[PDB]
Amino acid sequence: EWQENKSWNAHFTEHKSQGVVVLWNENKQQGFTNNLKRANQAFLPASTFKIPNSLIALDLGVVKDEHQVFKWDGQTRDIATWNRDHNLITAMKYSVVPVYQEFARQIGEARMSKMLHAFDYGNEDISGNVDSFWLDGGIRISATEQISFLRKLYHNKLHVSERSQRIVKQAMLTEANGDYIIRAKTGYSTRIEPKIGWWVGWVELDDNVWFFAMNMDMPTSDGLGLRQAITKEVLKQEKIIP
Amino acid sequence: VAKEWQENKSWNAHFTEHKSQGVVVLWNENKQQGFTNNLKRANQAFLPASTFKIPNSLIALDLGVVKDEHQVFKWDGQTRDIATWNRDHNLITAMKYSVVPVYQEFARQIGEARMSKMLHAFDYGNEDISGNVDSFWLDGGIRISATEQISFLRKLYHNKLHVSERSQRIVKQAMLTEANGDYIIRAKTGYSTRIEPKIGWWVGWVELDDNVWFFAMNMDMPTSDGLGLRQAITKEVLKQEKIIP
Ligand SMILES: *C(=O)[C@@H]([C@@H]1NC(C(=O)O)=C(S[C@H]2CN[C@@H](C(=O)N(C)C)C2)[C@@H]1C)[C@@H](C)O
Ligand SMILES: *C(=O)[C@@H]([C@@H]1NC(C(=O)O)=C(S[C@H]2CN[C@@H](C(=O)N(C)C)C2)[C@@H]1C)[C@@H](C)O
Ligand SMILES: [Ca+2]
Ligand SMILES: [Ca+2]
Ligand SMILES: [Ca+2]
Ligand SMILES: [Cl-]
Ligand SMILES: [Cl-]
Ligand SMILES: [Cl-]
Ligand SMILES: [Cl-]
Ligand SMILES: [Cl-]
Repeated sequence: EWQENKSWNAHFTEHKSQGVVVLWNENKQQGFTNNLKRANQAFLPASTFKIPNSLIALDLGVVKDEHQVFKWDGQTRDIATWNRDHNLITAMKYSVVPVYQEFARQIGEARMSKMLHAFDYGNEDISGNVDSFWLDGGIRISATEQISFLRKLYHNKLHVSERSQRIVKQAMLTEANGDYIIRAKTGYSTRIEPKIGWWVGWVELDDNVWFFAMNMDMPTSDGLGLRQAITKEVLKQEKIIP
Repeated sequence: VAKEWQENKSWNAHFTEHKSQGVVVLWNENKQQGFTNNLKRANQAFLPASTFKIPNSLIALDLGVVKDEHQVFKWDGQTRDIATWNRDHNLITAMKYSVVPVYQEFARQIGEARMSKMLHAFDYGNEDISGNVDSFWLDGGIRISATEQISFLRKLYHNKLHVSERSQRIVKQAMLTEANGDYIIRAKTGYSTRIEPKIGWWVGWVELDDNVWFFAMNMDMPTSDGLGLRQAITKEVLKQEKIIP
């Protein structure tokens, strides 16, 4: 059950942009989107892959808890917030790729593939380097498939411990106030065309949950704030947030 | 309190500017250092009122009275003054709207013996639950000070309480109050009205990237028109110490 609400295209038009927003009303089990075809087009997950990567790392004990310190590897990189020690909370918040590349090496090719199949995550293909396949390898996932994966995480239904799922959902916390809670992860995929930006997660209300997954063309980094802004425009229009 | 508490008396200016009287207690986790405007009141024990929802939720989860934070507790049909209470709730919304009737049923199901044993295990306040099993934190014998709230919250933060790690994680999720790009606040307000002196509480912590600041405040609350000062005075103090922008 998926309704094409093409009136949302205006929110992309207004901003000089092309993309898709997908919403899922958990209570009514109804889905909405501006573009059914792009909603099912698969892209590299890029930094949104930190969600399954964190889950696998916790379930295998590569990460013991959300306070364990991961030492900076001593390589100065362009994003300054990466050149410091991190735990799981701050590595997610600052999208610290080197920490997650190390997770993937310690998970290893065999267990990564097995768990992604267990997760039904995208096309379950990890072809490429073990520490970069979600950046420039074979894995692809659509907006609707992100939703399906996130729904399982929300319900503690993934095939990892309940504890690992609770810790990752804590690490995904982005915004909270008296009206809603957002747990989400951004992404920006540049190594292979098309360059796109991601925002995936959900909005917790008192009596319902709205899952969302959006991607949009992102020729330059100047447009990155449109990921959250366009999603919220749709969320507001649909009365989900004030 | 291994390190001696530090008294910052300039914080009283934030009480007197509102013609109010109270205490703010802060604990810098990295430095293991406590601060307060009034050491005597910091150690004065009061009824916890709604802040007791934190230990109550922990015990109910550990004993299986609450299966998880999605289990629905049906409205019992009685219409009460606070409109948000007249509806079904789960643990998240019962904490958010401080739905007393839900927590009175938690306490009844826990029962006197297990409730006493658990609060002695937590070393919660004066550990005294004399009174009605479903009202002793409103009008019975239990008392806790602001510094004792800090000690209890610090154990909860570190998962050191004598309940399952899972119960502690769930309650910390339910305490979520505020989150933005700078900080996260997990906290619980309280308003004690059945027994004098009427007082307001705000207890919790601020999570930063690299540190956690625990806080506990209470203040005299002769009328409900001062209730916003629980959060506002605490945030003034947090800002003066450059903890939040
Ligand atoms: C993840 O796709 C990439 C990583 N994450 C990311 C983003 O999701 O936008 C960036 S942008 C950079 C500027 N602020 C930081 C951030 O976490 N946000 C914008 C939310 C990081 C960066 C390219 C990774 C594959 O490089
Ligand atoms: C718990 O102390 C009482 C409950 N909690 C509470 C409060 O701490 O504020 C109130 S005040 C009432 C008006 N606004 C709502 C609120 O909870 N907040 C502003 C946070 C509810 C209420 C008296 C319980 C013992 O009655
Ligand atoms: Ca599959
Ligand atoms: Ca003030
Ligand atoms: Ca003094
Ligand atoms: Cl990544
Ligand atoms: Cl399912
Ligand atoms: Cl568990
Ligand atoms: Cl949380
Ligand atoms: Cl209560």
